[PDB]
Amino acid sequence: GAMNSSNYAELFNNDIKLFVDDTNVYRVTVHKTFEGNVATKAINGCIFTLNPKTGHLFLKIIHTSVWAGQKRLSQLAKWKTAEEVSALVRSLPKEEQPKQIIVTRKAMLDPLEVHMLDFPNIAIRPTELRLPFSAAMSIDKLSDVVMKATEPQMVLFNIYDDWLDRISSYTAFSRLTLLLRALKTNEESAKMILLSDPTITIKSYHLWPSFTDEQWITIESQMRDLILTEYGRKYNV
Amino acid sequence: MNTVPFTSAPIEVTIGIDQYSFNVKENQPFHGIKDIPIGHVHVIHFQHADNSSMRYGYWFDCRMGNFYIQYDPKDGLYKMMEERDGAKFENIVHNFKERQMMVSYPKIDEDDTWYNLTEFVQMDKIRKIVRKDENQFSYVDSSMTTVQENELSDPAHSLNYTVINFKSREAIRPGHEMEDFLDKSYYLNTVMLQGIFKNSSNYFGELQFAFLNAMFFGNYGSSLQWHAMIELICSSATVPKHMLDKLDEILYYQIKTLPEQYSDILLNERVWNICLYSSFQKNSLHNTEKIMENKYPELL
Repeated sequence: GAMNSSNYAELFNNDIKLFVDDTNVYRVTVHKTFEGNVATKAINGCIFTLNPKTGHLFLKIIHTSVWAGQKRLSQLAKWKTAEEVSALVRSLPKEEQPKQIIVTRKAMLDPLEVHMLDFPNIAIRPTELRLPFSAAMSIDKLSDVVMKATEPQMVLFNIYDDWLDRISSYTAFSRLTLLLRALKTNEESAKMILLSDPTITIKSYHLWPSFTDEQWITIESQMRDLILTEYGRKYNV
Repeated sequence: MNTVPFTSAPIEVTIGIDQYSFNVKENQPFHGIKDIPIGHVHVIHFQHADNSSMRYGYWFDCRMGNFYIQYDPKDGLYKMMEERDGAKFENIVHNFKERQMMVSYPKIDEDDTWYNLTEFVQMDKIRKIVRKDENQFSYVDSSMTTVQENELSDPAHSLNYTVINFKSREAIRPGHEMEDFLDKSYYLNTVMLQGIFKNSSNYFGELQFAFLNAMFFGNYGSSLQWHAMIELICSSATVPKHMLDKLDEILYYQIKTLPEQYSDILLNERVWNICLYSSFQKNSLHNTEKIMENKYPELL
């Protein structure tokens, strides 16, 4: 059933699985109309589909054209997510198809289950983890490809860069979740921490800077400090 | 008016006939039920005084043969049987009547309750849901499982209700996933009505039969079937107007008849709230909504 702290190691076993986060699929700006009413303008979105073992990110860009002349968009967004994930699974060879898909939001279970009836052996699961994948659009290179898209497009990333050469997927996922948590809690502070030292760059084929093992420990420290500070602010404690 | 004679009543038992019920004492000189209205299916049902576990009973139609009850002290139950000798049967029934050892089916002239609960129910359809083709009557009890319950284990003793599953390839057309899941009209009208049931009468007959097995035997799988068949109509944006008007009447008599004390185990809160307040048909069941709100406001 549901995925939690108790069965955390399962993410890093040799059964292919994907996380699906739909929190950036339907995105709007709210503004005043000339008559002083309120209207939304949709902007480009993305499905965040991640293999937590390999770091392979299937970023399906959702172009605003998919909403044209549709009603009940927040409901359609769940079904469109489920359609795109099912299209992605069908496009993979059999031996690459996931044995499980974990949705970060319970509203995705029925839409994905209905779209995957052809795949009765693929388990659709919720999670009790509060994963910060919503912050994916705080990664500059992912944000840039989403906002520049002029049509529907799938872009393939490794969200771990070359980390798996040096650390396990357990540790790579912990680093990713801490970076995203930070970016989600205080984006300005988080991005300042990541780029304050101009000598450390982001390779053209990477998302994050090229930190030595020692520099990651320091970065990881500064991100934990940012999170606890902001927590003592939010809650005055 | 037809008669179901009893050889005897060797064990103390509560006997139901349709919506009526009578206590018979161990070895009480009880020889059966007379004045049974011709033209309807009937159910004769039993709960032993010594084991209120296993309610059980027999669906029959008196037009299809001469039926009697006889206790089997080996299998420990009242069994329905057919008498093929028409003269032996008439002679037996006449003696017991003359000696007034039979209770009279106690129909009030004004009272259409049993007709209203059984309008679409036909013995030939019951015999396809309950398979035992060597008898013209059908045995049901509390513990019998449905074909659908068995998928999720003796097939001979199962209730063969039509399988309804909202998250099934049958229910959902490829490329119409969101449409078919949020509006089940395709599933109701093309798959079930045109495809499997052939008309709304057979659909209502199975719905009514499932309710009565739920109420008279507390058959859990029958209760699930009755709720699924309601929910498939309520969740469809497109239903013939005559089906909605008839569903409102059907459900009205079912809610009116349910023992007040069993609402907690026989009524599914989620399905009813959804059907009366959220569904496409939320404004189409006036009689049902009014009796539910006045009789079971707690459930909602």
